[PDB]
Amino acid sequence: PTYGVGHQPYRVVVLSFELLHAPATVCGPKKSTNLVKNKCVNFNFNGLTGTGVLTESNKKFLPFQQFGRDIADTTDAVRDPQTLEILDITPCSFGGVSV
Amino acid sequence: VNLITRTQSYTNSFTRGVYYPDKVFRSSVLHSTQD
Amino acid sequence: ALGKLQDVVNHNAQALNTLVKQLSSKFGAISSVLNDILSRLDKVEAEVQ
Amino acid sequence: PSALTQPPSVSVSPGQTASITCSGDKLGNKYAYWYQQKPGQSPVLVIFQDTMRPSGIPERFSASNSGNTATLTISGTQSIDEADYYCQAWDSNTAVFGGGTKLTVL
Amino acid sequence: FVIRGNEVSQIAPGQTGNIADYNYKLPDDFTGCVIAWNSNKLDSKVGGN
Amino acid sequence: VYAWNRKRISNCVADYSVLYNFAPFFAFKCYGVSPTKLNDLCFTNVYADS
Ligand SMILES: *[C@@H]1O[C@H](CO)[C@@H](O)[C@H](O)[C@H]1NC(C)=O
Repeated sequence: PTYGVGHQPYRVVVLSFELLHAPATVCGPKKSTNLVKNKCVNFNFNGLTGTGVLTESNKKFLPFQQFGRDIADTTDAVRDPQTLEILDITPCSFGGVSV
Repeated sequence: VNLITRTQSYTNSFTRGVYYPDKVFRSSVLHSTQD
Repeated sequence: ALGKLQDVVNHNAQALNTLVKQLSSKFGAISSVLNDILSRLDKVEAEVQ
Repeated sequence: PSALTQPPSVSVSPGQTASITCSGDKLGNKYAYWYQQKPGQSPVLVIFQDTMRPSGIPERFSASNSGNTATLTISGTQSIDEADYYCQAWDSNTAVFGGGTKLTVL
Repeated sequence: FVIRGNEVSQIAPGQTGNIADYNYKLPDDFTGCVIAWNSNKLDSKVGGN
Repeated sequence: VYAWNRKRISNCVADYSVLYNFAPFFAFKCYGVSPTKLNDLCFTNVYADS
């Protein structure tokens, strides 16, 4: 007990986790809403947030796959963590305007 | 109990052994990976 | 007399020499030498430089 | 696809392995679903998305879908497993089923 | 686990030292949190623990 | 601090991992160098101001 601070015992807990795209079993306190398809929505799938339209996908995910990524490494497909269905993500609607 | 005898030869692996590098679905892409 | 052609040669040579001399610039880092940065700092701080 | 071919019956003694096959044009390119129908009973899903079991289905059930054929494998076939097994796939928002197979437990 | 206070800096990616080399090593690409607190009131004894 | 002492360190082998034993400080605060790389380096001189 008489030791200086730098010579005193310290209890250490190291928490290591994975933030890569994968199925998840540990989650924070967060209430889930219903699933809306075919409308432009903000969405949050297991922490992956974005905006776009959700439609039913024919992509055949393997069971270890939760997300699908496009050429620009943007998520364009997601497995729903409750229904386990595969969903396509498409940007809502946009275009240039000239006056 | 030592009771097994083993013989060995040598062959070619061709292009076997490729595995999925991560858990992300991909399609219509050429993906470069170091592993 | 052939000043134009010698000018082409000289411009290319000076461009390459300028490129070589730019390797001694720190660009805001502690050193312009990668080996010194790696020998003096640990991984996390070395990566910034 | 559009026609899920399936053997008419499979004969298995208790404790052995049953292997019910579902075939169809590039069936490995779609998800496969298996249902267990018992006499005078409603259908019961046992396999979804090729190789996944709903909660409560016995650990002995397993499946695969490669090439153009999906198979249902009941290892250690018990007497309860006596039932009629079906094979299903989706096509353009329409559900397609197979003929069916009676798993006989001796 | 338990270490002494001046070794807590070693519980981090990219570190060296006795603890980081021979006892507990974190990867360079570590993703997570390190929680350390003084425990002098439980892990110290008059004669030494 | 007004009459701070300066000591010259030269012609010796410096193991900086032993400094944690002489004083109960929590960590070094270094400049232009990292504490864990000191043992890999050489210096013309060292001065210790206290
Ligand atoms: C992907 O699956 C579809 C389903 O019929 C098939 O028509 C198509 O040829 C498949 N693609 C490849 C590259 O085999």
